[PDB]
Amino acid sequence: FVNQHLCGSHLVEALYLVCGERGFFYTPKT
Amino acid sequence: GIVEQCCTSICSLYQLENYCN
Repeated sequence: FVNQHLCGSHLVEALYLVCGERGFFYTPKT
Repeated sequence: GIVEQCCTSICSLYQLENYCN
């Protein structure tokens, strides 16, 4: 589920699953 | 940032983990 183009909700769901209890930050504009 | 690495181009686990706390 990681090795593809991931955008929007699909990207934040991947972050959620990978990062687990560490949590994550989603910063789409840099 | 994450959009350029994971949305516009193909994501990887290595890159995703850069955004874990």
